[PDB]
Amino acid sequence: AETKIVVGPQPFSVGEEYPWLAERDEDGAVVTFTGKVRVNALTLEHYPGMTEKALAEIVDEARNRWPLGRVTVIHRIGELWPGDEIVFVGVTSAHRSSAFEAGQFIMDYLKTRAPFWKREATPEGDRWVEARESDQQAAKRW
Amino acid sequence: AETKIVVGPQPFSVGEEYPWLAERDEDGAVVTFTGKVRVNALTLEHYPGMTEKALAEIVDEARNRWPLGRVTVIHRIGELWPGDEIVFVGVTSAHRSSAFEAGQFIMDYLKTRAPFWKREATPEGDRWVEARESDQQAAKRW
Amino acid sequence: MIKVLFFAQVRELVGTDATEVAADFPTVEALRQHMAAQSDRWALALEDGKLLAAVNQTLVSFDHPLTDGDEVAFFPPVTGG
Amino acid sequence: MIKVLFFAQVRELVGTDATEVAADFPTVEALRQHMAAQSDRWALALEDGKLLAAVNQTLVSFDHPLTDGDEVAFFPPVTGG
Ligand SMILES: [Cl-]
Ligand SMILES: [Cl-]
Ligand SMILES: [Cl-]
Ligand SMILES: [Cl-]
Ligand SMILES: [Cl-]
Ligand SMILES: [Cl-]
Ligand SMILES: [Cl-]
Ligand SMILES: [Cl-]
Repeated sequence: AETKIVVGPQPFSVGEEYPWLAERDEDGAVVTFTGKVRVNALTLEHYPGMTEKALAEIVDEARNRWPLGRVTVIHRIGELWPGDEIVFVGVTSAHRSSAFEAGQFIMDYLKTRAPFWKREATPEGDRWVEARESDQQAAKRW
Repeated sequence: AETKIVVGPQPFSVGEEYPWLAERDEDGAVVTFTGKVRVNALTLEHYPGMTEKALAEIVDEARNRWPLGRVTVIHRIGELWPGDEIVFVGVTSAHRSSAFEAGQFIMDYLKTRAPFWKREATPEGDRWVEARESDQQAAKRW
Repeated sequence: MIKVLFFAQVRELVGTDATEVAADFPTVEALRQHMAAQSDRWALALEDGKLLAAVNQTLVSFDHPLTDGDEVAFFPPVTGG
Repeated sequence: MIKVLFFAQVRELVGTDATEVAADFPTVEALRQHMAAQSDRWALALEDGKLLAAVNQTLVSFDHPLTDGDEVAFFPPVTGG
């Protein structure tokens, strides 16, 4: 039941993260999610003392709700561009139903609880990306 | 909107399948699922003229339900052992909600509609793996 | 003809992998009833409520009509993924 | 002291990244009201209904009690992932 949580500018590669995630036999169901930047550069400002820690509290909760094997969560910071991978979530379990659900849960809580703020470098200047009502409705259904 | 469907004994590697799946910028949400064999060898018997084709009909339906980018579905056949990856499902979309849902949908329909039958080589002889009522309830909720 | 394939338990019990039948049956269900009446093993193989059918590699209901030249397959609930 | 951090829009509007305050406040909400009354910009920064709070790097309700030596952070709804 180990957990990997990393917050940093470094790109990740799903091919490097994956074999560690999928390695235990008893974890027969592996779900990954990757989220990319949606032409303008984005900067993710964050709260450093809290990002790894909130991500760890979210997995702790997921682990009380579902029986999970290895879990990985990677979130980047800094300047990124559309098509760059920003977040990786990897979850394992004995059955597909808990792996998909924990995956979904981890993202919905990440998007409303983890201290990151996107800003967009437009022709008119930086612009804070707006927070969505649909992410709040996604989080509250859990 | 390309689709990759492969049925065969060859192992796959999520690291090789992934970059093709995640490559288009407009597909900003990438969900994968991997399912492994749950100590006895398993053989997957199948209906060759129908497996690639049923898998393609399932993705066709997923594509009418959700707006999806690139999709990959790989299912193996032959003799495998616990811990071997049997199935890969990879789905992309603009938003996480349709990618997770299509992922889930594709697996629930695969498990009740795609012509594969698992048998188990026990000390007492081969034994057909039993089909689950919970997979039928999963499929019917869609 | 109509060509008929069988898989898993059903293939084991009917005791052949494939067979041909007189294209003389209005529906899958009609063909099923016919083949089941051939012997006790076939009836046991082909009478389960959960028995699935496919016509030209597509899953179909048992009401689905037949046509000279079709491929029909019977098989039990699937266990893949 | 109590140490207070600010992020995104809130950090911009309050015009500092961090500050210290007299550990004299029963709750986060009490500290919030206090800091908001310091000026019009602070009140605008710190009065939104959607304003989030954290105490020692955990998300908390505004009723959460304070203690000498705590780290408090205010920030707007998050936009990560
Ligand atoms: Cl973005
Ligand atoms: Cl599963
Ligand atoms: Cl599911
Ligand atoms: Cl299995
Ligand atoms: Cl998303
Ligand atoms: Cl979702
Ligand atoms: Cl009859
Ligand atoms: Cl007040």
